[PDB]
Amino acid sequence: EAEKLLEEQRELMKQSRQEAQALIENARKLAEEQKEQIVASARAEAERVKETAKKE
Repeated sequence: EAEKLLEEQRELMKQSRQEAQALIENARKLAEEQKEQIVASARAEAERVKETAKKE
């Protein structure tokens, strides 16, 4: 029984490791998207400021 538990634990550990690598990869992707959005938002603000200055 102990030996079986060990095999399952090893398999479980492998699955967990795969998920973690996958989780990290997903986070990297999500983080890139947030940065892109913030950058886009910043660009928009700059554009608005420029337009405002011209109008003034």
